[PDB]
Amino acid sequence: GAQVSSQKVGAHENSNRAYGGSTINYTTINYYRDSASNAASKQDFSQDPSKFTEPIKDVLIKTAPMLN
Amino acid sequence: GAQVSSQKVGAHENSNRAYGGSTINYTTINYYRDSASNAASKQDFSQDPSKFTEPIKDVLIKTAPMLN
Amino acid sequence: ACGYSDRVLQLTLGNSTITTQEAANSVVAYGRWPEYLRDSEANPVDQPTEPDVAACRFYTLDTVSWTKESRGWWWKLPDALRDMGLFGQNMYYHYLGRSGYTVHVQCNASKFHQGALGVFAVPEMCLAGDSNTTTMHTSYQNANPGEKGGTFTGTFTPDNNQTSPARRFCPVDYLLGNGTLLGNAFVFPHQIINLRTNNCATLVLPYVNSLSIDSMVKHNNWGIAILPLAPLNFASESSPEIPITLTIAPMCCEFNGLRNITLPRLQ
Amino acid sequence: ACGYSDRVLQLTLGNSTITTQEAANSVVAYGRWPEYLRDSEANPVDQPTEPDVAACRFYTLDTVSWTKESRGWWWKLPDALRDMGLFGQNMYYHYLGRSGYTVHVQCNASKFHQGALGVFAVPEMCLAGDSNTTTMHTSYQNANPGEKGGTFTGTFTPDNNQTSPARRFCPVDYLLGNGTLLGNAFVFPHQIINLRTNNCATLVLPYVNSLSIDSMVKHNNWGIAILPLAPLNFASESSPEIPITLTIAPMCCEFNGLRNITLPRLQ
Amino acid sequence: QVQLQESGGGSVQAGGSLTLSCAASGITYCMGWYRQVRGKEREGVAFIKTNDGTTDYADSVKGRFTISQNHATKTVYLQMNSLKPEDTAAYYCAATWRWSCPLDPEGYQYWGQGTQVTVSSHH
Amino acid sequence: FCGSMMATGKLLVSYAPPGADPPKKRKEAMLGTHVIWDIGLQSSCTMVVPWISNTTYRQTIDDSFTEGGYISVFYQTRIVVPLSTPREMDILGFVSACNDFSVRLLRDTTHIEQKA
Amino acid sequence: AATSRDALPNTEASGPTHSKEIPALTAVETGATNPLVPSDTVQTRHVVQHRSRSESSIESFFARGACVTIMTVDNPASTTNKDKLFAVWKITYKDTVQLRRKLEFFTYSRFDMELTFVVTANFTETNNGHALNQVYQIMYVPPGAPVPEKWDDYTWQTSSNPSIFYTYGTAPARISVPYVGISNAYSHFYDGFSKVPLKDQSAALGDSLYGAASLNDFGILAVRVVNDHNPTKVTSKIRVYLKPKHIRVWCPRPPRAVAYYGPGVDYKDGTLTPLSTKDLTTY
Amino acid sequence: AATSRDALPNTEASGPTHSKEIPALTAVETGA
Ligand SMILES: CCCCCCCCCCCCCCCC(=O)O
Repeated sequence: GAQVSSQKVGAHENSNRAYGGSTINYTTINYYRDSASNAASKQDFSQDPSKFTEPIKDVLIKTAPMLN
Repeated sequence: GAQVSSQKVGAHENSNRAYGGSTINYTTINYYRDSASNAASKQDFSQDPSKFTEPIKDVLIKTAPMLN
Repeated sequence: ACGYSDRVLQLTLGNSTITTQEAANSVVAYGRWPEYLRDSEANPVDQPTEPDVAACRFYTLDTVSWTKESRGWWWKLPDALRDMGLFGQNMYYHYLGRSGYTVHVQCNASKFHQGALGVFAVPEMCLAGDSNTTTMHTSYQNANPGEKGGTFTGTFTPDNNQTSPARRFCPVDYLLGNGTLLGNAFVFPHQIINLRTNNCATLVLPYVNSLSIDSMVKHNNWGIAILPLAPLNFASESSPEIPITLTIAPMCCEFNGLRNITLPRLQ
Repeated sequence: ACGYSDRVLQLTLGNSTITTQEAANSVVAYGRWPEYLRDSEANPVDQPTEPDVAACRFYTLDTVSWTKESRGWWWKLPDALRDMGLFGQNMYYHYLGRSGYTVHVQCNASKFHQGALGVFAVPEMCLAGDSNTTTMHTSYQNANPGEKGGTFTGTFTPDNNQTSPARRFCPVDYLLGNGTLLGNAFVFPHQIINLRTNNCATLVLPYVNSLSIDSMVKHNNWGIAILPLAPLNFASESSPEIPITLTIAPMCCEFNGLRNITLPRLQ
Repeated sequence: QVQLQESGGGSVQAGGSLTLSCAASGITYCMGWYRQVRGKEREGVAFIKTNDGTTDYADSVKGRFTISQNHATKTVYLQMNSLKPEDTAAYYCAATWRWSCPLDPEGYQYWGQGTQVTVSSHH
Repeated sequence: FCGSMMATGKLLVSYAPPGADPPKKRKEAMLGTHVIWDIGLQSSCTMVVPWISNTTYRQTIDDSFTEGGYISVFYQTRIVVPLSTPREMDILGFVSACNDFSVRLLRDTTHIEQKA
Repeated sequence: AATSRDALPNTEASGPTHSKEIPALTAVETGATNPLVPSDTVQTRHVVQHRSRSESSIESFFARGACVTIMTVDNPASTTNKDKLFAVWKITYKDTVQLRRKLEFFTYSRFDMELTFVVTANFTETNNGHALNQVYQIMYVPPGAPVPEKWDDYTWQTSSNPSIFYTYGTAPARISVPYVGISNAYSHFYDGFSKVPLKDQSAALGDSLYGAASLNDFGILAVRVVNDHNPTKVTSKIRVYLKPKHIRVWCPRPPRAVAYYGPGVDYKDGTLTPLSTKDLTTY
Repeated sequence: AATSRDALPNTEASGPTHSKEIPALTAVETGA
């Protein structure tokens, strides 16, 4: 039960007949029973900075007057 | 003839695009001929403490009088 | 259209109501709004008393004065409201409790006054001690000043009496009292009462901790620190003065573990 | 079948539980059981705080002694429980409040003891004054003895000090303290702890008054009067003694009108 | 494997107050539970937990002494006030991680060298 | 309850959460989680201390942050006996856990030691 | 839907303007940070952006292993007056600075700890003495468990204590430990007291240290040299490298400005000057 | 069917009571 995932290719080797071009994937197999023991996936999300940027109750429209 | 089993995820990595989210499984392959040599599965059962708690012949109903 | 302005607002909880005509809207901390503990995230087993209105009402703590030579102010929750009606009572009567708030810092002046007050809300506002001889030794009596609150200072003063120390916080304003830069404090939910604009502040802070429900007397959740960003200057007067008032109201409060009354040594 | 006996009972409210093996079942007064005020019969307008568990729990008031020469005892509600945890607090914190109860008078002896105690529940138990000089003049301090309770007497004693009277109730047992015949008191919800039979008493009394919701500090709803029907005799001992304990628990309690704390002159 | 040192100890008069310092090696509080056991021979005075609070004092001295923790310097003190001739004893400091045993002198593993304090009967 | 058949009584075994005065009077223990117990044909009773704690698990040691509380038994009336009966008797206690009791992080105990 | 390795918002072409729209105008009194992108204050060309925030993801930021502690031990001669020094250390990140400061940007967290042990050794006496490859034991004593008293007592028998036998000169020792927190998240800061001073008690009995708790108590590590006494004293250092993996955090705080002093939030005097001199009207 | 890593019995909401049921009463003489 392997885990094959994709890589974000950086320096593409003058190849598309193996490397660079065609999507490069990597395999990952868990060897231990504990989740702790697992490797760090790194395929983490990203969110909107709004729970910091706009902590406001009403909705902000960046073109209208802030205080009305 | 591998043995792929599930793990009880603890700290879920900000992922569900690989880790944390989607069920994390591990592979297990036996390398020796003897059962002794096998790893400890840990996926053990659990039973009702009744063969200790209620070693009584008659049936106990927790709302009625014990001695009738 | 019908006059719905961001400065004109009305808050109401229980039997108390706050109105304001010069606001900068309101800040819902971290995007969360108060709610009761979810059966999912629940911890203890007993039945939870939800006082609601009885505890969920605006309480005006004592009022302080803001002059030129003021360095700052600091309040703790649920500390400050340990002497407030029912919320105060039920608190002492339990071992575990979670509570949200709605800090409504009021502070008005005139069109002729100027300056700014930074009303910050630091979750787990841990302030520093006063001596370089014994760290983490500030006593409880000074840690929970209550509704009178604690005050910031503009210079660090070490306590040299090892016979019987002071055991209090000596927070230097430019370091928020915790040794970081005040200019970065604009990461915690906050509002700036810049005289010209608005005349109040509003920050609804939900229950944050690492625990689902925790002890109130022992642990303080949110810290209210008000420090002057811009100095108070008026006309050509050497000693201007306007008062500052805060009225924090608990929200979505509940309590678990009814025991005998707690009587803490406060002095 | 599975042992469901009328003497074996378990009461539970909040974080308190009473168990008994010698009961005479329980008495649901006038056939009514506690409930909260119905929107139909509602009076005030504000939001009602229903403390529930916080206030709805068994409180053991102080214990008294029952010997041969005992004439009787009397308790008022919500008086007695004016010093009981949260129920006590919330009470002082309001102007209006309704509350039910569950008086669990306990009193055990042995197979070798004999006698009977009449535990009566008089709705609006109005007792008489001590002087033939000034009627209706009993002061509040004696009217609300609290958890220590008041005691009956076997002979009327008029107060002759007009300089500074006693201003207390002088209730003569055979007259229930109100001038009627005790033998007729068996009209109010009641139970008789006749030693041989049971060893406790139980009377759930619902909220009765002429009003839907009324002031607690000012007005007392139910009166608990315990007088000896049959004298306590033991073996061939001249001075037998067994203790009497009561644990009344509020039910379906609510409060309206949150104000500042009431501090009544009790002495 | 901590190493204790008894410093800040000496002669004084009766009625006064003196402070005692107890710096330690390491990785100090890591062996945990610092103490103050006086007596010419062996007898406790103050006990303290490296974590939490967590004070306690010998009934014989209760309400006149205080043991404090300076985790930064790695020094444990002892403020002795209202001294009286019976306070002239051989002061030491101790430790054992075992989160308990504060009522047994031989339960310890670590000991320092000591410092003689004298409450001189001047008055 | 381990006293004669002709002996009776009622007791108040109690449990109060920690972080306050340890109760030394019935009146205070009475203000907490308790189970009023009657002595009779059913000789034994059971008070259930439900889990009411700040953390999700408490330290198995003497620590304050994760302190447990106070369990106390008090007379609700008293013990009543007739003539020709022993005025003193004994009561045994039995502690156990409820189905939701769990543990974690295995370690070595201190209740035994091999010296030399 | 948005992951770490995704391309940031593409800049859109914007031209001249004269409208009733006011991007540039805000009022930080609202607490809200005005969201202004390039195509607002200036005319920008269309840019197919390629930069991703991959390396700035929570996991990535703490993706390095830090040095938490240095534990000293030795193996002195059988004839020495002193006892064979074995190390005991209270498990915490705080002892150093770096790893701590990084963990300070947040109020709370959950992370499976991964440990590394790069041990080193050396002789000490001016003797051409010999020492065979030494064996090392790393023993995890949880809170309130038998902490060793000698280098050779029943404790190390560890029938239940997870230990690590490291053979000097091999690929460094490593173990992984999940979220052992007593809470839901480990509190890097804690406003409070483990005890509450009471009134019918004494100031001594209800005194507690501010800022601490059981939260940050997990146990201690005990390290020794399993080999017996050898004719030549050989000292040894145990470096522990901790790396948080699979991490989450809650509620930001500003980083530690001034130099550290103790495990508390406290600060010493003379170190209260974080900045330097620089003119207001000079670049 | 029940394994090691399974969640323990869920606590159910319970309210006021006055019945002929006696949970609190036992008699350890039964061994049970
Ligand atoms: C074989 C070695 C086993 C090690 C066992 C793990 C010890 C736990 C250490 C956890 C350190 C995390 C610090 C967080 C403290 C906090 O912020 O509350």
